[PDB]
Amino acid sequence: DIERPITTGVPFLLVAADARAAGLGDQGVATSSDVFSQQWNPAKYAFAEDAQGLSISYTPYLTDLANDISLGQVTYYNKINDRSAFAGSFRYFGFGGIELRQTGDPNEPTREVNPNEFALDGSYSLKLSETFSMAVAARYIRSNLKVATEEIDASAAGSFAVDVAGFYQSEEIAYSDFNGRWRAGFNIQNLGPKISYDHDDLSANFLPANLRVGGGFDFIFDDYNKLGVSLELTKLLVPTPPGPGTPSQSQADEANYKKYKDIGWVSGIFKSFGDAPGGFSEELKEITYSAAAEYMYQDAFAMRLGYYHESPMKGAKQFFSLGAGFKYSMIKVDVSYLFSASKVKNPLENTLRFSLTFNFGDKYETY
Amino acid sequence: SFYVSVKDKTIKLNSTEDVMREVSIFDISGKLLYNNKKVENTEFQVSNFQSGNQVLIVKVTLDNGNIITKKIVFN
Amino acid sequence: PVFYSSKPSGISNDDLSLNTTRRIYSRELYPNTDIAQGQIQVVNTLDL
Amino acid sequence: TLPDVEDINRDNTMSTINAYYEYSIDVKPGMQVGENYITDIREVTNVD
Amino acid sequence: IIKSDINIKADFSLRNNETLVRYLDYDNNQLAAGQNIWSLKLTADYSFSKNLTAIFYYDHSFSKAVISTSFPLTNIRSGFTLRYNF
Amino acid sequence: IFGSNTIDVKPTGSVEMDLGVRYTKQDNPAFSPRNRSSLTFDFDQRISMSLMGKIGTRLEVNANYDTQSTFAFQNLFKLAYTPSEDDIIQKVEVGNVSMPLNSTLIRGAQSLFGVKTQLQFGRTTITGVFSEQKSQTKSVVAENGGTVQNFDLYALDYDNDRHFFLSQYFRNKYDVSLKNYPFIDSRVQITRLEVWVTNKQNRVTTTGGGNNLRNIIALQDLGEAQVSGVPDNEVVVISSTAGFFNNPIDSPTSNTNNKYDPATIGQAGSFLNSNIREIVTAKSGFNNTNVSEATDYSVLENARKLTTNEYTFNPQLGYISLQQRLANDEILAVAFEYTVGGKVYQVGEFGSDGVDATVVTGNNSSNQAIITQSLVLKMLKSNLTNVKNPVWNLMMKNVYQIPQAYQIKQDDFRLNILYTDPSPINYITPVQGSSFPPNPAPDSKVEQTPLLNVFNLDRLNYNNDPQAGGDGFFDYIPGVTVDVQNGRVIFTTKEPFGELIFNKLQTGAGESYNDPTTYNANQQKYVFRNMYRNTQAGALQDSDKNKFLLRGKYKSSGSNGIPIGAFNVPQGSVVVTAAGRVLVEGIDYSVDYQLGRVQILDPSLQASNTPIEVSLENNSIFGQQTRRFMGFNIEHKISDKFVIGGTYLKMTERPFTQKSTYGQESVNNTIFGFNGNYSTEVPFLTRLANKLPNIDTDVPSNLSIRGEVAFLRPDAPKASDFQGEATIYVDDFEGSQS
Amino acid sequence: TVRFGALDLVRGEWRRYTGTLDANDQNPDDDGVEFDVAAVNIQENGTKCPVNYVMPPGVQREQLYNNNTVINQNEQALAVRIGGAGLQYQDSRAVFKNVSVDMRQYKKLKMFLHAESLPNQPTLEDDEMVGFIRFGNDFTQNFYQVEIPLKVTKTGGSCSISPDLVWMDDNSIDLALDLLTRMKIKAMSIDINSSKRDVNGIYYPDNDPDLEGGDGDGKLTLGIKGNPNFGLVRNLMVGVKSRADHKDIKGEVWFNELRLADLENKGGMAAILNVDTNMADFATVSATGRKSTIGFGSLEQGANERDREDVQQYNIVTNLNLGKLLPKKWGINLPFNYAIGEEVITPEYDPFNQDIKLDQLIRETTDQAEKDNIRTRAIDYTKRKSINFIGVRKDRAPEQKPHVYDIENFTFSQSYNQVERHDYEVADYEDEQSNSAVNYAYTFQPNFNYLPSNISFNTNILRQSNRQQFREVEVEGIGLDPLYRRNFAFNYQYGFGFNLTKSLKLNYSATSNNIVRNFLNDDNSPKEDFNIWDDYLDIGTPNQHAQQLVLNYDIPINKIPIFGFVKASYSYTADYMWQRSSTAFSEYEDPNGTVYDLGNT
Ligand SMILES: CCCCCCCCCCC(CCCCCCCCCC)(CO[C@H]1O[C@@H](CO)[C@H](O[C@@H]2O[C@@H](CO)[C@H](O)[C@@H](O)[C@@H]2O)[C@@H](O)[C@@H]1O)CO[C@H]1O[C@@H](CO)[C@H](O[C@@H]2O[C@@H](CO)[C@H](O)[C@@H](O)[C@@H]2O)[C@@H](O)[C@H]1O
Repeated sequence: DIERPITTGVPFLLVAADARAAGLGDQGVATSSDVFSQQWNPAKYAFAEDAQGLSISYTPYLTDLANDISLGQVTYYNKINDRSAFAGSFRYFGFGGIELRQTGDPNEPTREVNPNEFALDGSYSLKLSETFSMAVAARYIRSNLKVATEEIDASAAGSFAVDVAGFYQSEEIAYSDFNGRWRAGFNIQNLGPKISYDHDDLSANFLPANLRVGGGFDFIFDDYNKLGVSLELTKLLVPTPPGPGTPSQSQADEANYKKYKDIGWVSGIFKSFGDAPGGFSEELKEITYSAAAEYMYQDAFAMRLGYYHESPMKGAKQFFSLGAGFKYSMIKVDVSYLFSASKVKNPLENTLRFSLTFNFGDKYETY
Repeated sequence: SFYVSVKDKTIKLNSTEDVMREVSIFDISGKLLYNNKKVENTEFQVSNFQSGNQVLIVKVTLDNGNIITKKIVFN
Repeated sequence: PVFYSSKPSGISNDDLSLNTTRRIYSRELYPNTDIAQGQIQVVNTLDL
Repeated sequence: TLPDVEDINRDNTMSTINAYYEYSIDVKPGMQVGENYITDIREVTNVD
Repeated sequence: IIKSDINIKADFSLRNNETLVRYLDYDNNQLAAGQNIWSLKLTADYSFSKNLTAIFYYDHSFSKAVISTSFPLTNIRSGFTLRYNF
Repeated sequence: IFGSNTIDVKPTGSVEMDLGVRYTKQDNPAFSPRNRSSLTFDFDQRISMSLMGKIGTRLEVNANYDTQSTFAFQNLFKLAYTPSEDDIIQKVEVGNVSMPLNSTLIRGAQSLFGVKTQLQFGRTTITGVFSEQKSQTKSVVAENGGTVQNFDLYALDYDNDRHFFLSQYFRNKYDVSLKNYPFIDSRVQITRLEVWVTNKQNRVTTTGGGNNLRNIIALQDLGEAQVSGVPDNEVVVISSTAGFFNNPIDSPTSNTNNKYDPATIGQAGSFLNSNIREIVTAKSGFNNTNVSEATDYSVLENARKLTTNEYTFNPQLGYISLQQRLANDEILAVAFEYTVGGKVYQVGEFGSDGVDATVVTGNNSSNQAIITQSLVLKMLKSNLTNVKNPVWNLMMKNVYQIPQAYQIKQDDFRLNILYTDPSPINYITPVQGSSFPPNPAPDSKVEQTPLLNVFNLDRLNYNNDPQAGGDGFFDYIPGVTVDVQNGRVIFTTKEPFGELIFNKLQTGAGESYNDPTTYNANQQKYVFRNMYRNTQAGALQDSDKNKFLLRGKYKSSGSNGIPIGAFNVPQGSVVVTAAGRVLVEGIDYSVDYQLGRVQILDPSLQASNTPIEVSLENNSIFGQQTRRFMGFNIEHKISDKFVIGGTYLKMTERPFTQKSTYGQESVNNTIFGFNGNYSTEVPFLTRLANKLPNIDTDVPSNLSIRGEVAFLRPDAPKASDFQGEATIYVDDFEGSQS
Repeated sequence: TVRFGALDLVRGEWRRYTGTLDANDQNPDDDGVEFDVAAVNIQENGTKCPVNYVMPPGVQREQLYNNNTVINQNEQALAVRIGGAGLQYQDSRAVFKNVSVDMRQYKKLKMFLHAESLPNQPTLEDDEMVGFIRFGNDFTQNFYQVEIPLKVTKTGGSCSISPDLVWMDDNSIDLALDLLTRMKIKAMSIDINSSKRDVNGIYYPDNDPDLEGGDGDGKLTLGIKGNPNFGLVRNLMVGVKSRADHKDIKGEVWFNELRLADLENKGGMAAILNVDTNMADFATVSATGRKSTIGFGSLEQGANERDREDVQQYNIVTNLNLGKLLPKKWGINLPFNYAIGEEVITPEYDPFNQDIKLDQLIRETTDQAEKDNIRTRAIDYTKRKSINFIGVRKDRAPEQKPHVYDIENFTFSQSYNQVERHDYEVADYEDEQSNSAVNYAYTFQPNFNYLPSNISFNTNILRQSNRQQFREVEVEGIGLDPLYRRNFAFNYQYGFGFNLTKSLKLNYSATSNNIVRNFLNDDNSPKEDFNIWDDYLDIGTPNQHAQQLVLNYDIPINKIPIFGFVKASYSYTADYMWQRSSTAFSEYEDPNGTVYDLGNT
């Protein structure tokens, strides 16, 4: 099972917040540009066909057990030129309003709490060459899951992070049986200071710094039927905490945890590439990969299939994903479903994601 | 009609008029922390349960078969 | 928690390092107990 | 905000019976597991 | 370029409650329960389009403590709700 | 790939987004100053989308997304790809799909989410499905309408801390008064009862029967006189009874029976002084010496009076039934009044005839004196439990709560008593080397006697008239043996599994029910004295006596139609079986799907008493394991009247963890089978029908033959296996030590 | 300063067994033995000084997702500490749990065990303390006994000891329940007074000189006392026992992962045959035959829910429209329904002993009469017969004037049901029900009026007969005396509505319930040879009689031209009921011998 998992703060940032990418095995770093291209690769907002767009996404949790426990995302982008784009997003995980009814009197005034976690980020993407673009994103993260009691401090914990991303999209290149198009991208995410959940520097958690690299290829048939195959690789940029021992019995473990927790996040990024007694073969074990296929009909209907595979030693979150998309006039509707193939229960099992995006403004020609 | 109250690590269920048949208390992970198939009361107190993990989901099966869901904070 | 997070006037870091006043974290008492991120990580000790 | 009352179980009445069981624990520097109801001892070496 | 009527609906409520137990033979008027809660719900509507509607809301409730077992509570909920019809 | 190029999937509904802030400030001074206020961002989505349309006249979309729906199944999404008839692929479905099967041994599934494909090779139809099952199969049994609910209660599982005799007089009169039930050998008529309990709610309200709070002192021995067959130490706790009683031996319970009479407090020779009326001086209020604060009496300072909806009482047999049981240190005290013909007896002190709550002397607060006086009541439950005191025996142990039963009726209730050692046997056998008492009375027969007769629950026929050996059925007496409104069964003796069976097994006068060392080795095996002389937890230590089983059933109908215990049942998932044959959904019965009501339409089955089994899919489930449903069905067609099938199904549950605890197991079952269907038309049968005297019909005669064989290959999933073997944990010991 | 990182009251699901286990001592509350039951945690006892707590080899902590984070669950073992004066030679201390466990579908019962010495106490030696499982329906009369001498983990040096040395495979209980079955079958031949039995009555096959092979397990000592049943375990007990003769021993013993293994996953089969035919809208026949074997079941059914019995069932339902055999010029509706079916169920396990398969017990009996009794008492047989004449009426020809004396205003219904059963609990069961109903209704079509607006009347004869003969499970020689329940009733109710005036309206209704007691002797003894058709058209004594009268009046005061503004409306409803009292009241006999009629209500 899971051995020596990587411990990071605010793990809700790694959850796929849109149905389109979730239907593609939780990957978007090298897919076609879309309104949700902020969590995955802000650099391809400069390749958007529409001038601006606004999207709303809903990812419910524990659907059979309760309602209003969900991860919500609102994204807005607006590419002012054919080379630059401005984008902002708001991911929000909350349990909904919870009534703190202490006594049993029906009419007693009750305090309502809404434990929640949200991230507000804005990105600027600039198209350097006709096929390459880069982006920089600044994110504010706030964690407010704790509820105030006589002993518990419920002060929200906050942190800031920056993202550096790049997107490559080649021109339509003709082949023997079709005319394809190549895509690639990278996204270094959540680069920022440690988040102190208990407002103490001695107890700080690494931000979920993450590196996504990926490539995509589009099969174009009859200029109206498109099949897109994308592969994504993901690696956390957080050092792995020690397990058995690597210097009494508990003294060695305590010293190892002391050394692991006394690492800066900038230094932790480089310690991620290593910090293990194994070689390259055993450090490739920490690499998460995801494969996806997407068939497009008239650019208004999409069928999405994807496979996501984490290492069984780290998280062990592996599943198959199915997705569908419909565009009426300017409304695109995306739904996705997850089939888990892992020993550990996936909290998003038996859950249908919903995404709704509005496209308006001018149209930009694709190169 | 249905009220759930937590005073000191104790959960009190108050379902006026209607009789509760079963109560299942879940931590917010899908994990069942407490289940009682034999409540049969209009008021029930979960005194043999204590977790301290803040947010809990109380699902109550009524005698009619209706299922009432309430989210609580385990003070 | 005000003594540990927003230190009041007249309280120093030395006052918070005694084994009678320092904040006790759950990992010290329960190194093998996993706690969800964003949840309670400190042990609220009853002090006599 | 509650008034101080000589009624702790909040049944409006003040009990005056002293029928109870007694248990005691020694507090001394050299306590070890196996005596004085001690079942486990955890040593912390270098605390931040 | 966009013309719309603004609908304002303001709902204020002030509720007072007191439970007193009175002794007949001596001055022992005991305050057993009470509530002093006032609330204000203000909403403003604006139709940016036939499909798109924006509503501003502001809910402010303050409950005073009548007896010490209750704590004074302030609840303020304000923001914008955007509704799009299909 | 699609018929045309049109795409007309038009969204319907609305989307709402809440963007705002939430501010909260509760002024609890115990809270940290860091917790003085909460300022959180508020976000909310209220999607109520609907999606309908087509893509190229071949793909159909039917989706509905609502964030405020039920658990998971109201968010439907159906993709249906229907190509032309000449293609091998006939129909592909993705999303909410169903796998209906025309089979009795192998049932299909209606609530599935996955991929369903249908193939046609000339005349052979192949239907394959891979999906996740969102529903759970539920089966109910109905006879004469209402659903049948079965119960099993062991002797130890009585309704504890709820039912109390009002006095030792009623307790000791109970057995003899019910000897010739339904006739009650007692003229006791309880006219008035006031019940007081420890007040922990502490709420003043004018609608809950007013604000009647009083200081209370509850005396264990109040109103008690001697009992002929019972020693005085088993009736009263007073250390010395010398000069205590002042009425004849078998006098009915009344205030004037002893020197604790509230009416004679401190007159000339009472055992109580005026100090008894004050909480502070309660101890000094006793004239007798050895008095303890929780044995002889108990005090409450703001005791709350129960309203009439919080309890019921039996006016004739002198006991009470609380709505809420007192399983904790609560004090129970009562005042009651009853008539025996023209005579009126009172045992407690009512608010109407008791001392005033408050007496004030003086003119102002500087010199005023406040005297708060207590009502003297009869203690039915003490603050501190002591099973050696008679107040413990006031608690009835002979009342059994039928689970889930609220409106039980005669002809809708069955009860039998079994001895399970280990199999259920409805008679008692003597211990080897011994015999039951010779030549017993007909009412004390034990040898070869059904246990209902042994425990005095079957002496009447259907019309409640006495019958020599009974009618084999539980005597349903609304006033004696059952509590119809609450669905409780009450034995006609106070200790049916104790003193009653001891008496029926007694062989000589040298054996005493209160002396276990004198038992005759049949009483050693069968008499469960500890369930009456000890608490239930304490009686758990006597592990070999909890072998008598109360077993039966009752019918819960309520309204017309069979209640199947599920709402919004998926269409086509209901199967009804009468006597091994499957009924027809249009002829024999009708289904109200939204309310979960099954109505039997066949007139012969309604007036039959035959047990009707109803199976259905329940999609109102939560906290269940992920259920994978997959399989294929073959539908070969030799001729227009002969069809063969080849169904094969597999279902696997995904455990939450690798440790499957007992009861919460996971299955990996595989089922497969074959079916045949031959349906011909026989003109000969119609021709023979026309040969009958007055038949002139022309409708055809049809013969239908259906055969099916099924094989089940069950297993457990590899996930919940320990060292390569299917494993169920009786106790992994993780759930102990809360 | 004392700082409590934790401070709890801890309640355990396992209860210390108080009272005696060995008959040689008979003094539990003495001898100063400190018996402690607790739990040892990976989360709290990873640094325990005698031995660090570690998971048994192969055991892993459960893993769950709390909020996008992996949470390792706690792993716990039940710890038993024996201290103070120490255990005597044959003394034992145990904890128990009340459960409901069926382990017939599994082949192995397993548990991990650990033993260690107490610090500052004499060292516990190997095979001196014996861990034991005792389970059954109790701990004194009906239980299996599984014992294992315990090897002691060597302490003294480092507190961190390898899991293979904390949880020795030599100390693990690995029990095959087939060995328990063999032990029980062998103990069937050991009487309770045998010298082969222990002082506690436990039969130990390993201690039997005349038996070769012992209990079939060289690692475990197996015992049995009184026919327990692992098909329904109501009592689970683990504990420690001593074998050190001249020594008082102290130590700590851990129990972990008590589990069932090796699921018996052999399946089953079922077959269904359906024959449906119709005879030109006159007769329809539906026949069904069902055969299922042991191990069959539904897809969703678990190990303990699948079929544990062979089932053979047939059912034939026949419907005839006998009214069509008559000329259609007068319309007779005469539907005839005939249903017959029987079901035979043979259980996998013999109902006696509940945990030995029926065929195995039959084979290992060596007594022909006992073989026949065992074979016959296990059969669950049900036979059902249903004859129905519901809805008999004469239809109206398409043009006649309705008349009050018409036979078209009548409806007749007759239902007969019979159930014959015999199974492990009843040697002979017969349930007979007969229902005859006649309905009449006529609506009249158009000083004060006296012609009724409508007339209603119906009569019901209901006769339920029940015979119950509980079987003797030991021998099929005589059996219990049969019990008879009879519910012969005669019901009739009538009602007529009136339109006495244009405003005044009168409705009357009366119902009567009669009971027929022809089946009772002079005393309160039912007659043995009483047929359900004996005196069918017999009206019995009245049991319940009720009357209802409804009056509606509009108060025609508007006729006079001075009170025409009044709109009065008067309604009067009256109810009466007479209820026969029980014979216990109407013939009550006081102890002095006088018989009193306490009357009705
Ligand atoms: C940070 C994001 C803030 C939120 C942005 C909202 C933008 C609202 C503009 C409405 C809109 C976008 C669709 C949005 C709907 C999604 C709502 C989802 C709610 C989820 C709960 C609908 O327009 C479409 O929808 C139809 C609705 O029926 C319209 O019909 C008609 O609609 C009405 C005539 O407009 C009729 O009155 C109605 O009779 C008809 O029916 C059609 O005209 C059209 O198809 C059209 O956008 C256009 O309007 C202008 C006006 O200023 C906007 O100017 C921009 O403002 C800044 C950008 O805000 C930019 O910086 C700035 O450069 C630029 O000047 C542009 O946007 C422009 O392109």
